[PDB]
Amino acid sequence: MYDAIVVGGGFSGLKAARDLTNAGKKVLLLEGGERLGGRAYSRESRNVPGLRVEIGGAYLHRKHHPRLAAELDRYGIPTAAASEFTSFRHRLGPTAVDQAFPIPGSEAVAVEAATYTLLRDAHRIDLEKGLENQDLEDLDIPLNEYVDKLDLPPVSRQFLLAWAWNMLGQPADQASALWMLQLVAAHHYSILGVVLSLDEVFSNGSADLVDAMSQEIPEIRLQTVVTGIDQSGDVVNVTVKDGHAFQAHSVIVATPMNTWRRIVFTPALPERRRSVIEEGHGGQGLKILIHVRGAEAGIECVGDGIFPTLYDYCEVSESERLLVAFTDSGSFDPTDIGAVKDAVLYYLPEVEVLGIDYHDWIADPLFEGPWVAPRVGQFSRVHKELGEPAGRIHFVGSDVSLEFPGYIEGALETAECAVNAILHS
Amino acid sequence: MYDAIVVGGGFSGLKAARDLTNAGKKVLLLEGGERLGGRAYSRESRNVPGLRVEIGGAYLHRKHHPRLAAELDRYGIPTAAASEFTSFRHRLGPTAVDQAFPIPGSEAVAVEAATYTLLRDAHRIDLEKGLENQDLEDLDIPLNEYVDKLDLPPVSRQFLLAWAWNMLGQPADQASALWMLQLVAAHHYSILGVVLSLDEVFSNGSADLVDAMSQEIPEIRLQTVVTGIDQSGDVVNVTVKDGHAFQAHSVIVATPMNTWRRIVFTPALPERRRSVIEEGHGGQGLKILIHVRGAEAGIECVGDGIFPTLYDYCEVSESERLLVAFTDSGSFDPTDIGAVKDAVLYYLPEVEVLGIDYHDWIADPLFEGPWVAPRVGQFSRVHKELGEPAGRIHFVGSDVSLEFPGYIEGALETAECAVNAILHS
Ligand SMILES: Cc1cc2nc3c(=O)[nH]c(=O)nc-3n(C[C@H](O)[C@H](O)[C@H](O)COP(=O)(O)OP(=O)(O)OC[C@H]3O[C@@H](n4cnc5c(N)ncnc54)[C@H](O)[C@@H]3O)c2cc1C
Ligand SMILES: Cc1cc2nc3c(=O)[nH]c(=O)nc-3n(C[C@H](O)[C@H](O)[C@H](O)COP(=O)(O)OP(=O)(O)OC[C@H]3O[C@@H](n4cnc5c(N)ncnc54)[C@H](O)[C@@H]3O)c2cc1C
Ligand SMILES: NCCc1c[nH]c2ccc(O)cc12
Ligand SMILES: NCCc1c[nH]c2ccc(O)cc12
Repeated sequence: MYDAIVVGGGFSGLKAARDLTNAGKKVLLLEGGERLGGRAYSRESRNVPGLRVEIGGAYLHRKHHPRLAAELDRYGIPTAAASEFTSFRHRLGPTAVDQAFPIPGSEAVAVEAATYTLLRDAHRIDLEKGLENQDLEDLDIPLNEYVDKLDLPPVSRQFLLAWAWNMLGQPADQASALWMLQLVAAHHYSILGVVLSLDEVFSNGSADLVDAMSQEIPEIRLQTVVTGIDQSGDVVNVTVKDGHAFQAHSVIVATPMNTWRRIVFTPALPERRRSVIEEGHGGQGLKILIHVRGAEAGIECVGDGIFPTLYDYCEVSESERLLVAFTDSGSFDPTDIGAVKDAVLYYLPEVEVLGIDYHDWIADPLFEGPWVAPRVGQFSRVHKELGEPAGRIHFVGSDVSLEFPGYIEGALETAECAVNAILHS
Repeated sequence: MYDAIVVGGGFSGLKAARDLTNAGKKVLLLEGGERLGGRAYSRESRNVPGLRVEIGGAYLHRKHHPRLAAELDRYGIPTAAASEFTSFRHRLGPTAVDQAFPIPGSEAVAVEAATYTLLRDAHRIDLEKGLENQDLEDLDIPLNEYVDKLDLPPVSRQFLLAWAWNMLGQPADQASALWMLQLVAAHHYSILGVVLSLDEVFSNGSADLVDAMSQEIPEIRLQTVVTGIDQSGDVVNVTVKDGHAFQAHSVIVATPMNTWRRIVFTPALPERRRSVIEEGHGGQGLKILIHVRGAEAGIECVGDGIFPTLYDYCEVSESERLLVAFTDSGSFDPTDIGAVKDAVLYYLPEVEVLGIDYHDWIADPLFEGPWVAPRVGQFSRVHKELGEPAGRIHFVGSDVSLEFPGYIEGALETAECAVNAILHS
């Protein structure tokens, strides 16, 4: 038996396991898949043999992500500027200006006013309290109705919605306005900063950091899928798909929220949590890497397309590139390459699609989801509690960060908190 | 004796006199100068024989100034676009961009945040209540300290201050932050709109409208300076510099605030008002028309100069133009043409100054002031009351508008209110 079993070897699980280990605890990390890193996933391109791509989370920003910054600095891991945008090919109507901030002067007054409203509303959110504990139900409504009430003129309206679609991985009619304001709050109460935090990448991929952290963890078992967590007795018993149980004083669940429903907890989790857990969050972020010919470097496209955003990812050769598109998986089928072509050509009619690459996060039984975004109505009923212990079982991860959900920083933040709690208990 | 004597033949006095007349009242208008219009003053250029210039207030904006819009529409008076700016020659440092909105992307986050703060603060102001009745003393502090607390980076900082200097006619250390927020409030809670309201001019000058209104006023006496207003008896007695008194049931003071102290009121005005009246407001707006050679059309310059703003006014010929500069009269001497040259050449080193033209509003005994701006501490002690009746004596004018002070619209607004009050009393 161990002092702690950690379930899940994403960044959250890795940090917790590492830190408990370094604190002198006896730790086992159980990871259900064949790799470490979780929703941080670097691997070879499907389209471009020999080329390493990030298929999940990729971007960071040092001033918004100090814990992550500290990890990079600790292991001497190199970062690079995200691809600079020098060419703008928006679809935001005839009045839009082709630069990164495409709002024209005729919309300036409207944007001023919306800026006040958005930030006023965001400033209602105290990041420590939880979205259910703050009288915020009035904001937990579909994003499209919230945005309809701002009544923005066409460019700023569509610009806002496009980025929101990108960032939440939901169409406007399914996103919650409250969660959008939560992201704004998380970025130091900045709308702009939500997008500006696409600031740096890992020079050699996220696996750099995954590997650095894992090297400090002495006991890891891959291909070990947890099916049961039973704290009915004096010591927690952790059951496993094809294997003998493991035992520990504490257990940290560092798996994705939408997988929790596939574990049998004994006794059952507190009843306030159960229906959100059963239903899962609503995130449907879909990130497509698109192999192209005929695109020049440095393109950014934002607009009203089925791809709200389409922009430069990497140079493949002198004629060839990867672009990245964001949409959602409920609205778009990535295996329909004709559809992909239509979506690309909308913005970029000179561009030939050679190929697409993506990971089906939703179909992956170890995830059942990309990054977190709540269904409408969900987080103003229960949010904070999802990330709180039940007895000796801790819940961590990006999905449950109050401070930085949906980002790697939130994985690190939640782990830090569980670690500290254990070292006192 | 009359139903009403109106003292002052600016736009306020003219409206009141006209409207009372049309309501069937017996009205006398007493104007101390040789002309009607007051701080709206079109006349021939001192520099350019044959050329008509506005030496006082010139600009309007129809959506912020509905009463003025109604006057123009009533008399069929034509307006034109203010001179469009197509060339930008700012002095806001090396990071500024040469367009009308010169803030660079690196300052965007800071501007976002300041935008929230400025508008939050402005939104404390209810325009009907008066600046003394709203618990706003904390904002009534020098503008430079208010702006120091926003802690803006260099371009947006200096851009804000320059326009504030323009608009208030005070240097930052003497302007009140509260009054700046009042202007923001007056423009539908818009910072931007303060500047955007420089939207149209009178095609043929303000005298167009002055003349139209005066034609509807049957009794006017020019060169008639009021020295005394005595409501001790049943009927008000109005004494006059070199002349027989006049009598009326009501009297409307439509002279500038800073002239009130040169009238003997009997009985004395309510004592809360008296010290502000004695001291006068702090406005020192200085508008200089500058005759130039070597300037191309469409120039706008904003910066850190002794002239915060310098921009295109009118074409004089193919080589010659008028520019307009704003500063204040405490900081700059307009009769020092060498100084003028230095101020111009700062922004525009290719430009030869031929001549300057201005009116000394401060030295003019019928004004003792350009447009209103309070001294620090003044309007959060007494503001609303300055524009309220004392007995049968009414006080009107731009200077005392709660809704649009410092503008022609406020003259019209205050008059409307006095008229209505009289027609009921
Ligand atoms: C398309 C996409 C793009 C993204 N882009 C960014 C970005 O740009 N910047 C950013 O900061 N973040 C990004 N993210 C968000 C970020 O990657 C994740 O929020 C984060 O990595 C989650 O880490 P975690 O430790 O909470 O969980 P995960 O990384 O999901 O780790 C959970 C682990 O649990 C394992 N597991 C699941 N079930 C079991 C079981 N029963 N037993 C044992 N193990 C199990 C999984 O295999 C996995 O390794 C992105 C995510 C996606 C999906
Ligand atoms: C340089 C400058 C630029 C401006 N630019 C703009 C602008 O762009 N847009 C805008 O809307 N506004 C502008 N204004 C503000 C606007 O012009 C004034 O606020 C407005 O015209 C005031 O009108 P009023 O009727 O309140 O007073 P005034 O126009 O000042 O009229 C007062 C009248 O009282 C008379 N008078 C004084 N003492 C006596 C006495 N004892 N007896 C008899 N008569 C007396 C004066 O001769 C005068 O005719 C500007 C003002 C200045 C000074
Ligand atoms: N690598 C993908 C980065 C990314 C783009 N848009 C996003 C929105 C949310 C998020 O967590 C991450 C992202
Ligand atoms: N004609 C001058 C217009 C003008 C320029 N700046 C100003 C500031 C305040 C004001 O009332 C008027 C103005």
